[PDB]
Amino acid sequence: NLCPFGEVFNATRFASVYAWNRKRISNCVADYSVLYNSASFSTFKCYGVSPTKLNDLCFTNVYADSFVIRGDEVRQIAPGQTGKIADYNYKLPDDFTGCVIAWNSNNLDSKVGGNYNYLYRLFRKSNLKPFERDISTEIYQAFPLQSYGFQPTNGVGYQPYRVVVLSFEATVCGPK
Amino acid sequence: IVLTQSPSSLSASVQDRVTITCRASQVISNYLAWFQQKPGKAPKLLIYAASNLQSGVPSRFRGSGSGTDFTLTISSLQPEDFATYYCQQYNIYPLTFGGGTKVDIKRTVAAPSVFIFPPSDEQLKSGTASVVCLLNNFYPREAKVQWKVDNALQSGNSQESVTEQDSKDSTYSLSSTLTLSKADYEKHKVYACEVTHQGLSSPVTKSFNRGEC
Amino acid sequence: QVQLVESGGGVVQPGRSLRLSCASSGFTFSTYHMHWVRQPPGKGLEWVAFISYDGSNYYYSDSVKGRFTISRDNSKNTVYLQMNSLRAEDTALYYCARDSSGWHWGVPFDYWGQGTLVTVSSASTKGPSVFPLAPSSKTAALGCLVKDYFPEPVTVSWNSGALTSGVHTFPAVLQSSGLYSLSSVVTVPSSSLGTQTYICNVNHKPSNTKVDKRVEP
Ligand SMILES: *[C@@H]1O[C@H](CO)[C@@H](O)[C@H](O)[C@H]1NC(C)=O
Repeated sequence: NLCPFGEVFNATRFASVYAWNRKRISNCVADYSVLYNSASFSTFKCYGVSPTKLNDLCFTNVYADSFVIRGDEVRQIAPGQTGKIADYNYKLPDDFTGCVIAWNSNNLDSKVGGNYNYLYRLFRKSNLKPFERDISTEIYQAFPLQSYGFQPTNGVGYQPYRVVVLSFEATVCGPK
Repeated sequence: IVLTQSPSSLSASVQDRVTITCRASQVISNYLAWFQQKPGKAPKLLIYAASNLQSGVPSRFRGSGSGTDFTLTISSLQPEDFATYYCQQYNIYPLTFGGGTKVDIKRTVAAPSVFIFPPSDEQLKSGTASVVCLLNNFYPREAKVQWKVDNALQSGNSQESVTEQDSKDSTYSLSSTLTLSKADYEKHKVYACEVTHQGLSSPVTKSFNRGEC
Repeated sequence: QVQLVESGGGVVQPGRSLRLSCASSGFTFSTYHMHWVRQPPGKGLEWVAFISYDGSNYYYSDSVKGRFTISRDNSKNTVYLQMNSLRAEDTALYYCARDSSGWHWGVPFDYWGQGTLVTVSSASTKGPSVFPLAPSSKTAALGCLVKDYFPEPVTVSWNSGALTSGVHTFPAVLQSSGLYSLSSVVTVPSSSLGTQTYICNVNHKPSNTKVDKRVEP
């Protein structure tokens, strides 16, 4: 049976980065070549795996996380990196294995008056563990979610980017 | 975002390498596109994301650049490549186009032949006077036409138009039209247009006395 | 196959309103953003407006914001441009173009319709006056001045199409009256000015006018 990657990459809606969407990808055949055959990604960085040779591998499970961040914040979506999103919204493990994939989505995720639907966590008692997810709405002590307010006129690093993270972990294989 | 596209025009020959520059007034990452347009036809996408060739576009079209400064290169110009090219930044609203680059055919320098036409009696009976100065079959396109009425240089009362490059001898032709009321035309005697063109060693004057025949 | 067809253009007085349509076929219209860009006569490309695939996101150029409104009907595969408070500077061929930029697979402005011409003008339809540019008293040149007509275009031939070589019919110029004027010229051998008669034939379809003017020494 076939892996439903189309629902991940072509999904109308993406979640805020604090409520980052995870879907388990298991017991199926996937063709990632359809991804490489795309020259429109702004970031396609694999850790521990070469992208062009990835059909040739098999794995136990595949998990695909997805969310929307600012363009200059895609930097924190990397092994062991830190900052405001990698500390409080979405952290990768220092031993991450897989690929981070992002593209500009200004035409989908900005509004004229500012889009306040996309949210991020500003500050929490501690940094998150790898793959930890925090949807708490507890007021922080010196409401912890603020709005990106994506506008179409925003400069490059201010604009919204959609990110899909492929964590590689048998049940899922390539061409069969 | 202002796009400064250079040069605004150029002459080239088949098999030449053509380079067109686009500089943005602020950084736009790689979100630049290049278009080609032929007369009477709609624009056609050549390159998006600064360097990705659109499917069906020949490989001699290359785009480069990120940030502020971008380049379109045609590595070996072909006869179907003579046209106008535009750059565009498509991600930062309001959307913006460069000023265009018209690529015409190089040929050898040719001076214009110059002709002046007084107004017809038929037009004068109607109440207007159009004086025409014709520059015929010259190259390159740059030319200057100045009107002098009784030796006074005229401003603001004339209009020019130019043909497209001739398909057989690759020249241009130009008309400059001085338009006056009948009353004003009768105020003066001598009508002259002076033509300056790099194919002419000195400017050429054609003139006539009003009412001469 | 992929098609974009604009419609609605015409001649309208300044201050009036006009609605343009762009009908798509041959692709999934519902997931493509749509843009209008215009091209004034003899000038370059100018972006006008954008509407996202849903119709939820949308933007305008500074030159039309507040006067134009963009909308779409995905059930009918069409995008619209409502143009209010028109002005002479809005005269342009108005193109429609699709855009899938923002999807991971997306390409910006990859297909354009052929455009619909919008002319904002106070002038009324009027056929041309035609005057001779007589060949000079002393290769000769002659021609016809084709003055004060509206709207574009006019057609000019010489001796009912028998004379083609050495003819130049110039682009019309728009005069401050709002009418157009152009010349058509021919170069010919001087020796032929007695033997050979020369007549320019001017056709102006919008006013159903045709004029023949013989051009004499
Ligand atoms: C999303 O849709 C496009 C166009 O149909 C397709 O090329 C792409 O492969 C789709 N995404 C995935 C990952 O299936």
